[PDB]
Amino acid sequence: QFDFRASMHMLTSNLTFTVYSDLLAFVSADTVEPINAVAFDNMRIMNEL
Amino acid sequence: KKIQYGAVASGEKQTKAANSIANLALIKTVLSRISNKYSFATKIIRVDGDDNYAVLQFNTEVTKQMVQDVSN
Repeated sequence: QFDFRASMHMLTSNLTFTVYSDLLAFVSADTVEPINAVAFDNMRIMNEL
Repeated sequence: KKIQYGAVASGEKQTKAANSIANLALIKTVLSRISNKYSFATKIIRVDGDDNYAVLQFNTEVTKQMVQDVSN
């Protein structure tokens, strides 16, 4: 039987989101000058003349 | 008819090596006025008479808005 007073339900959610997908489209990276580029140690790669 | 014409035409001797100087001095002045709106690093400029190209390398990725507003 369809009871109207016992079948009402209060559905709760949020008001406002803003959903993003591509997160690395916000950063803006850049390389240092390639003659001064350091390896895992302190010294630079391709240093010997 | 005798028409005044103070400009540069072909058929001279220097017109293959002095037209290539006037391009590399004109496209160097335009790429210095466009760098007030963007930040790049000019990789190559190559001139052949009056047809040339220049490869600009940007910081962030190139989008559809940075192509329409560099051309303008």
